Amino acid sequence: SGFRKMAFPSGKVEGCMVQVTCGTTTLNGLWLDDVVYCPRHVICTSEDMLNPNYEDLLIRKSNHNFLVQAGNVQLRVIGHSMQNCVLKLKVDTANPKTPKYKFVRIQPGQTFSVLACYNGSPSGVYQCAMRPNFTIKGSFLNGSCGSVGFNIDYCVSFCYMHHMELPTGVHAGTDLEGNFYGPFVDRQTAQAAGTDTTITVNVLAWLYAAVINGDRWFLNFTTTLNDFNLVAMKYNYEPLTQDHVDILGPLSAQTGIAVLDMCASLKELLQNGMNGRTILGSALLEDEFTPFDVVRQCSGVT
Amino acid sequence: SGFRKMAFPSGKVEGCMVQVTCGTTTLNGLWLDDVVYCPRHVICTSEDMLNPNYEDLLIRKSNHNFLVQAGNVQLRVIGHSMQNCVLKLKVDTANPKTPKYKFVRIQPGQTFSVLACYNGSPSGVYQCAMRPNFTIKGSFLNGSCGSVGFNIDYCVSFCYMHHMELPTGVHAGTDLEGNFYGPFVDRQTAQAAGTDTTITVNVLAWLYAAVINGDRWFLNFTTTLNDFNLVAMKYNYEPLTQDHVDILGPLSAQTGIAVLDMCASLKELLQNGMNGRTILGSALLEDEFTPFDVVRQCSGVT
Ligand SMILES: O=C1N[C@@]2(CCc3ccccc32)C(=O)N1c1cncc2ccccc12
Ligand SMILES: O=C1N[C@@]2(CCc3ccccc32)C(=O)N1c1cncc2ccccc12
Repeated sequence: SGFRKMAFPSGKVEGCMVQVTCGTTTLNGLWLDDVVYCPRHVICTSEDMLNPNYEDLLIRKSNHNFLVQAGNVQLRVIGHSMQNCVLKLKVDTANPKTPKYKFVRIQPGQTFSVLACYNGSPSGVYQCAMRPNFTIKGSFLNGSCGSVGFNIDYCVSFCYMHHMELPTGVHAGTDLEGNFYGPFVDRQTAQAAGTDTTITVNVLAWLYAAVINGDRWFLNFTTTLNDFNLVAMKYNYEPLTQDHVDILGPLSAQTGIAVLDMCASLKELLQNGMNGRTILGSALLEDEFTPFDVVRQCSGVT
Repeated sequence: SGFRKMAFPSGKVEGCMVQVTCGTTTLNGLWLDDVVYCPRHVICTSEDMLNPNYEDLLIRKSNHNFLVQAGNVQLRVIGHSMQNCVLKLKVDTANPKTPKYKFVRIQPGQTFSVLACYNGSPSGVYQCAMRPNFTIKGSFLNGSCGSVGFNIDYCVSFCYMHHMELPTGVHAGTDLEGNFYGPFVDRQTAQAAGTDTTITVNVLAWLYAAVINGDRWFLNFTTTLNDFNLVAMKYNYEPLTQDHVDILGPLSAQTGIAVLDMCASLKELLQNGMNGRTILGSALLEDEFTPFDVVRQCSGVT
């Protein structure tokens, strides 16, 4: 029994983390085969970050201007190019620790594990979700740039590289092809995220995890997808699609509660609050577990 | 910025996880050098667990009755002994992936990372605390027995091996010398944990993490260690010692708030509740961060 915010084991990603230095700036990079991936703003001084012309700034740079360090070893840069907001530094050594991997662009609401790093060394791992407004609420200090987010599908699917913190204190970054998630650019200006919404299909997945673990005080009614969605829009919950009802099916089958019945329970929680109770140790509705996360934890995928 | 329940990177422990089989039972073991460590109840059938005589049960067993598997490799058992509630199976191969390590018995209130495993394969990692009543609120399914908890001090300090779930749904286990934490025995009977209490020094550490991250709405008064402790005992908070005030000193020095001032803020939160607000995204007072955890996260120890 029990339910925890669980991250994937991080061993496979640790052996890929290197420290990249250009000029005075040092951040983390991802070394797979003979390429090293890092945020392109490593080439920027602080004057540069107000209005960086990245092409122009990168043109002034040659291979030997990049100090890639792997542990104590120093790698040799024999090539550099800029794919979107990511720098690709080709080096002289294939990483012998390269796992099977894919690069993946995840969807808002999906979860992934983050290995937070500084100067190329891992410091901690945690689980989080891509918010509907394409930000993440992470834990990132200066020099954590280039820390990666990932899933393990038995193969490492890298989905996120950290670039920047917004004055909000929320975090933004790119996929491993350098395309930002969200409307953000790698520049030090005022950038607004959208209004955030709650991942409704994830909250329902968690209520099922709650029932699986003996927490059932919130159950009861029914409602319609259409009727439920009217309550959700009022509470800044993201609208429940039928894909979403389908994804919850196996969870429905193992608790013997129809999705639509579970939504009626949620509607009452949204309308009436929690009246001081807790669900799985939380006094709030938790939205950072996908249905796949719940099933992975509640039957032990390794 | 940002604050997350962060676990240590798990790479070093993954390369130590093996699958141990005796009879029909299969659980996880810890392979360091030429010894493999696992819960001794691996030798038990289900009839045995009501009233196991472990010496007698282990006497019927010979080395070849133990199937230790490391990945696909099968290790050769050339020795077996029982230290308290742990079995020590000596094998023919030193593990080439053995990190620098120590065995450590932690104290109630300390935190550690758990690598949850099944059949010798890692599935997830999470951070938790030894409760004052020596239980842990984990996430453990059948066959997760022998999963280990650990800290990384730059060296892996193993502090916990999981043995059993109580009807509560909370979890109990031993140090790596096989001595249970708490009053528990490895037997399937009714076993009561103590009344649980809140780790007061950890809650204060979290309020400091809250201030560090811009959440300051709860600040204000003063009070005395003696006066504060009177409020704590009423709310089932563990009493604040002067060691505890000392440990919080560096946190005090960097936020410019005296410990005793922070306690006055907490007293009012305990007495008056949170009135619907949140602190660092939580609607409850969080007690699973030590002051060392807060300092590790808020300045990036790797
Ligand atoms: O937030 C930013 N803006 C910076 C400088 C401006 C910029 C432009 C493009 C990309 C990143 C950045 C940057 O390097 N970071 C950081 C990212 N993560 C954690 C941080 C913790 C403390 C201070 C900065 C942090
Ligand atoms: O709780 C127990 N009691 C058992 C059998 C009785 C016993 C005696 C000594 C030690 C352990 C045990 C056991 O193997 N476990 C488990 C431990 N962890 C997660 C579990 C999830 C689901 C079912 C069991 C779980």
